[PDB]
Amino acid sequence: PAPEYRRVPFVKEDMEKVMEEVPEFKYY
Amino acid sequence: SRAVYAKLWASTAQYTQRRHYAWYQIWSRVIPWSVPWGIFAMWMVFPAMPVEYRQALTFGIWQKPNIGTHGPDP
Ligand SMILES: CCCCCCCCCCCCCCCCCC(=O)OC[C@H](COP(=O)([O-])OCC(O)COP(=O)([O-])OC[C@@H](COC(=O)CCCCCCCCCCCCCCCCC)OC(=O)CCCCCCCCCCCCCCCCC)OC(=O)CCCCCCCCCCCCCCCCC
Repeated sequence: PAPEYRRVPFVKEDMEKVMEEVPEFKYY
Repeated sequence: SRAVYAKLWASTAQYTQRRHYAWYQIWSRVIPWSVPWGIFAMWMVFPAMPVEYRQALTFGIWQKPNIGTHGPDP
């Protein structure tokens, strides 16, 4: 009795909009 | 993701500005050494200046030595 896997389809997204979701990070 | 990789690349874009901030930090620790070296310099050249100027930098405190010689002529 294997588990039921939900599907996650590939989607094409605008790069500039996905950058609004990246966590803040500072090196300097 | 390409978005993540872009933010990591850009993290070090302002190298030149951060070096300038380093300049400020170090020069703020070093610049006070100018006061000791400045006091000694004036201390050394004080006796080579005219009498009139020596009485000005001290607000009339300094005066000629009184050792008992070279007094007024009757
Ligand atoms: C718990 C322990 C306790 C223990 C017991 C207590 C211990 C303490 C007891 C101590 C007692 C005293 C002891 C004796 C000491 C004195 C005697 C002495 O030592 O004399 C020396 C002795 C003889 O002395 P002398 O030459 O006859 O003295 C003549 C005088 O100097 C005559 O000098 P002059 O007349 O030519 O010039 C004087 C003039 C000199 O004047 C000047 O030069 C400058 C004057 C103008 C200053 C303008 C300042 C403008 C800015 C003001 C800012 C104000 C701010 C106010 C803020 C207010 C805030 C509310 O000063 C004045 O006119 C008076 C000053 C009045 C004005 C007030 C302002 C003063 C300056 C302040 C500066 C800033 C301070 C604060 C800084 C930090 C904060 C910013 O010499 C010897 O014994 C020589 C022996 C041979 C030595 C050989 C050495 C080695 C040789 C070989 C070398 C090669 C090998 C290398 C070896 C290296 C070895 C290291």
